Amino acid sequence: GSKDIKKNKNVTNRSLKPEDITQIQPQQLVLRLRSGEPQTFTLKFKRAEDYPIDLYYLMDLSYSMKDDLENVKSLGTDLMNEMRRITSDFRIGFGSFVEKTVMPYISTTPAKLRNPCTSEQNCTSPFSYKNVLSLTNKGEVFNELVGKQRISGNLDSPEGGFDAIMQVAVCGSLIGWRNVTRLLVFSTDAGFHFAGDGKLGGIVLPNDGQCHLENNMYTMSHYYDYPSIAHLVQKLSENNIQTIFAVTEEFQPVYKELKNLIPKSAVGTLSANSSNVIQLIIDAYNSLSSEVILENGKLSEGVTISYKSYCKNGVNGTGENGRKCSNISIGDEVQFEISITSNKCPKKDSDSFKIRPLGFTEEVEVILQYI
Amino acid sequence: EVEVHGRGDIPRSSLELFEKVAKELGLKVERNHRTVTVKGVSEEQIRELEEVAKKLGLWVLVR
Amino acid sequence: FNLDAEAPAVLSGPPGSFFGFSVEFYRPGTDGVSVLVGAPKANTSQPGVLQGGAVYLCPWGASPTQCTPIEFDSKGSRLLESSLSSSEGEEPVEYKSLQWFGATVRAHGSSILACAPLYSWRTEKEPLSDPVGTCYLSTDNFTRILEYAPCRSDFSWAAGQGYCQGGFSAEFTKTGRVVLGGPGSYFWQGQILSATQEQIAESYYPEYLINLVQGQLQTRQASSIYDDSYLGYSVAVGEFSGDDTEDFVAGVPKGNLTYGYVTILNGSDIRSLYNFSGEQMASYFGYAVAATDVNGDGLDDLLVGAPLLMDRTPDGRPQEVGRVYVYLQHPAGIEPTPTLTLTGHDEFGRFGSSLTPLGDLDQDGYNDVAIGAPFGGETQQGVVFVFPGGPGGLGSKPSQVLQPLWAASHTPDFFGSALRGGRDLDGNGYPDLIVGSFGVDKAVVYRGR
Ligand SMILES: *[C@@H]1O[C@H](CO)[C@@H](O[C@@H]2O[C@H](CO)[C@@H](O[C@@H]3O[C@H](CO)[C@@H](O[C@@H]4O[C@H](CO)[C@@H](O)[C@H](O)[C@H]4NC(C)=O)[C@H](O[C@H]4O[C@H](CO)[C@@H](O)[C@H](O)[C@@H]4O)[C@@H]3O)[C@H](O)[C@H]2NC(C)=O)[C@H](O)[C@H]1NC(C)=O
Ligand SMILES: *[C@@H]1O[C@H](CO)[C@@H](O[C@@H]2O[C@H](CO)[C@@H](O)[C@H](O)[C@H]2NC(C)=O)[C@H](O)[C@H]1NC(C)=O
Ligand SMILES: *[C@@H]1O[C@H](CO)[C@@H](O[C@@H]2O[C@H](CO)[C@@H](O)[C@H](O)[C@H]2NC(C)=O)[C@H](O)[C@H]1NC(C)=O
Ligand SMILES: *[C@@H]1O[C@H](CO)[C@@H](O[C@@H]2O[C@H](CO)[C@@H](O)[C@H](O)[C@H]2NC(C)=O)[C@H](O)[C@H]1NC(C)=O
Ligand SMILES: *[C@@H]1O[C@H](CO[C@@H]2O[C@@H](C)[C@@H](O)[C@@H](O)[C@@H]2O)[C@@H](O)[C@H](O)[C@H]1NC(C)=O
Ligand SMILES: *[C@@H]1O[C@H](CO)[C@@H](O)[C@H](O)[C@H]1NC(C)=O
Ligand SMILES: *[C@@H]1O[C@H](CO)[C@@H](O)[C@H](O)[C@H]1NC(C)=O
Ligand SMILES: *[C@@H]1O[C@H](CO)[C@@H](O)[C@H](O)[C@H]1NC(C)=O
Ligand SMILES: *[C@@H]1O[C@H](CO)[C@@H](O)[C@H](O)[C@H]1NC(C)=O
Ligand SMILES: *[C@@H]1O[C@H](CO)[C@@H](O)[C@H](O)[C@H]1NC(C)=O
Ligand SMILES: [Ca+2]
Ligand SMILES: [Ca+2]
Ligand SMILES: [Ca+2]
Ligand SMILES: [Mn+2]
Repeated sequence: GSKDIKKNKNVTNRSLKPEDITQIQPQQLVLRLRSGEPQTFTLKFKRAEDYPIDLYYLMDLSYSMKDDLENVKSLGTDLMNEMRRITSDFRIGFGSFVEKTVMPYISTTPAKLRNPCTSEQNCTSPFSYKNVLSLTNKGEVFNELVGKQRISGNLDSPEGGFDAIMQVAVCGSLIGWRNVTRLLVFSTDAGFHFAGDGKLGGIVLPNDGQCHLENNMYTMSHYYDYPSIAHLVQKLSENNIQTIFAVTEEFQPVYKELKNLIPKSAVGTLSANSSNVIQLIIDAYNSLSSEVILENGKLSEGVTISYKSYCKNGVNGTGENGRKCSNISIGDEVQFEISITSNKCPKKDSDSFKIRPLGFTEEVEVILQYI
Repeated sequence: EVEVHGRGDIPRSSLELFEKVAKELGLKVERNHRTVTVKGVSEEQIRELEEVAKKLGLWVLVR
Repeated sequence: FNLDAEAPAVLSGPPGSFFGFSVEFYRPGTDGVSVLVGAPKANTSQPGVLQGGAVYLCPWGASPTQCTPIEFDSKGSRLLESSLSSSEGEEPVEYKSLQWFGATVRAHGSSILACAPLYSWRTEKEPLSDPVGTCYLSTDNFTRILEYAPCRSDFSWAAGQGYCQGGFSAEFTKTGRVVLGGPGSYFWQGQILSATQEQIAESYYPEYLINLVQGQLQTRQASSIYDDSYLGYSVAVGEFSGDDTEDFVAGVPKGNLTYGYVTILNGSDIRSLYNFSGEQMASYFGYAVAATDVNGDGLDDLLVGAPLLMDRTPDGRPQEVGRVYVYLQHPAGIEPTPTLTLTGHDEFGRFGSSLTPLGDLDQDGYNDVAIGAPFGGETQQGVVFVFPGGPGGLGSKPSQVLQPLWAASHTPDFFGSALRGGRDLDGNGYPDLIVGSFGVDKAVVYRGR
């Protein structure tokens, strides 16, 4: 076979616009496979100096987390002040979730339907998911809105926040997502509801993964079942959303395993009444942005791919880790060795697939030409 | 005696306050995972503990 | 292969009634053989009840196969005596509307058992909405209909059996004993709960809403660390201890920090005998369970299903394909690790959602098994697989695949969500199979050849 690089726009050098910043050296190339003989090429990755950020804070407002909501009224400005050191562009948003509004999960008596908690506490009626504030670059509005939020109450310890994650990920323009680093913070202190638990409430339709927000409120919470982790992983990967789990110490292992399952996400240890959320977020972002994961899209049948990693400090990994290069710092070049194998001659004369680092819109186009 | 549960969707903070009030009340507290049971509680003690648990939103019992 | 997929019989119920959510055989191998179909959301002619649920009787043999509803109960929600005595007038104790009655239909001989998992009833002491389980037990061809609501007891709240939701899964042992599973008992810890028909009938006394059955067997409450385990999500019966009494098999999908496990409870007691932990977290290990002899050794073998298990294709992209685990029994005892695993081949197919023994469908001396994929197929309509038995257990390749004949629609068909088999309708010695398609309110019957 052979190969030829078409565009190969030079990656941005050491110190503009999120779309004008390049982080993959080769862009488009053609591989002329020769059946058994495979073809290989190399692509350079270089972390950008400063890249915009979009953070969406999704918090649990059950009766538990009552104290946490009292120590978040200053997060809007504090996080922005502590984040300017990292990027010159930043936007923040807020959102809350409690539970599906059906019988087995929430008491249906009117007295408990208006005030789910005890008479001493003045709670609000339960809701599935509310988009308090779309992404914005002003922290004063964040503080003002989050200050007046009211806690809610429920019945069962686990909370139905997975559907909230789905609505956040798929709604797009309503949430104001941009084509920059998308961060999602998921704050809770209890387990989670996934597909199959809606059968106890008479809900059997699987989640369809669509934006069902009317007046910043998630309707249809009674119609569709909770989303399975596979669906959440698929949608998060498709939307390039990186998740941070800020959960208490009691439920640490569950979310550790969850983050093991989900790609490009981190788990923190929220403490006290959300005292150290800012440092947790910064640490999680630093940990996430210092790794690169390469993935391909729907490789054609009869074609198999292989990844090789040329990391920093002389460590050269292979195997399934060939697509993973950890410990990359700011402006630290990294190279990958990619080889494509084609063990047949598919009728498709030329089928192309894209290799894309997780969490970035930058793509390298690979065009195959069998024979 | 009194055995509050607080095992539903109840804040963790409002579960060691009951333990603190019981211990500072001179009684004996048998701590457990999201469950507290006391011993040597008198009628006035049991009534006060039940009232406090009800105000806190816990699920008070008696043994 | 064997099942006459060329032209099966189709039974259709009222639109939007979830007809076919549960299926069962009635009086097989005898005159009056019929098929029972549940319609959890079917409008009934009860006083002041909306979508109270129903169970249909479909006689077999008649060319039209007309289905008619059984009148298990025609009394609207009861009223609190104090309400009409005091200045209240009307204040129903029970909430029978939208009770999802008929979501579980099981029969054994002349007895039938229809349960309403979402039955809720205001407590007579203080206002509440506890959704306990209530079941009806027809006896002697509808001669005497009893009511079994064991979780409707003194302990009335989520902290007790108030949210038991009993009848979520039911079963009949070979001796007629009734087995129930309440997923929502003791803060969703779960609870297995059984009693023989003689005990139920002897203690029946409908005046008191809170009725206690003598000699009843039930699992005790456990520490708080076991909350939200959902024990009893699905139940099955088989001989696993060497005794003469069938032993209980129960699913705990969300136990062990959401990994899930299955437990086998001894007969004549309720003690636990074996545990079978799950493989992957959130793989909903315990959606369905079954116990049948799949290697002709004379000893029952356990089967489990994890519809949500996530597997990654060789390319690398993860995909949601269900899984089924098979444990073979030996004279010494069952092993803790699976002897074989079956995996789906379609994304979001929920493979292993439902399982059911088919008996010696091929008459080759080895029992067969049917596994359903509600959202499988090439158009997400649902598929059912048949896996032959053999000396080494289940075969890794399905012998037959069943799909709906009607064209796809905008709503999911849920074909294969509910399955039943192991009994002969036409009486020709070849077992049969009933498949639920409640997405379109239809049930199909398949017969050997
Ligand atoms: C299969 O897998 C399941 C799920 O993991 C296992 O189920 C668990 O098994 C444990 C085995 O010990 C059980 O622990 C025991 O639970 C009983 C019943 O709760 C305790 O005895 C009673 O506990 C209640 C709890 O409030 C008390 O109120 C009673 O006073 C206790 N006594 C009586 C007579 O009822 C047991 O107490 C022992 O352990 C404690 C631990 O600190 C110790 O302090 C005691 O001195 C005593 O030695 C014990 O805790 C789990 O309860 C049980 N969980 C569930 C949900 O069923 C199952 O065993 C596995 N089986 C197999 C074969 O693998
Ligand atoms: C978390 O919240 C608690 C309670 O608000 C704080 O402790 C004090 O508790 C008293 C009542 O018991 C309140 O009146 C005070 O306002 C609380 N202090 C503050 C600063 O709000 C506790 O300090 C907070 N932080 C923790 C526990 O780390
Ligand atoms: C059972 O009947 C009720 C009412 O007859 C149906 O609920 C709706 O009721 C309104 C009037 O209150 C009608 O205008 C609607 O047409 C009814 N819905 C439908 C779908 O017809 C309820 O839907 C019926 N249930 C079933 C399963 O058909
Ligand atoms: C299942 O429970 C039965 C009921 O107790 C067990 O049978 C008992 O076995 C002990 C063992 O010596 C005898 O002392 C009892 O008299 C038996 N009782 C009955 C009613 O049979 C049986 O052993 C248990 N199964 C297993 C595997 O242990
Ligand atoms: C069993 O019952 C079938 C249906 O009739 C049922 O029983 C009668 C007494 C009424 O209660 C009716 O509402 C029920 O649906 C009969 O068709 C069948 O013949 C009966 N079996 C025998 C052996 O008689
Ligand atoms: C709870 O607080 C809100 C906020 O003003 C108030 O409108 C409401 O009346 C309070 N609840 C009750 C029961 O008064
Ligand atoms: C972001 O990139 C996608 C990639 O196709 C493109 O469709 C979209 O217009 C870009 N802009 C925004 C705001 O999403
Ligand atoms: C890793 O690759 C670099 C670049 O090709 C090379 O200089 C170095 O010797 C290699 N080391 C190992 C351990 O593979
Ligand atoms: C990352 O690299 C630095 C130096 O380049 C080294 O000190 C550190 O131990 C590395 N961390 C890991 C996890 O390899
Ligand atoms: C819970 O699951 C883990 C992982 O599958 C397993 O190692 C552990 O043994 C399970 N729990 C028990 C009590 O076996
Ligand atoms: Ca066997
Ligand atoms: Ca066979
Ligand atoms: Ca037949
Ligand atoms: Mn909570």
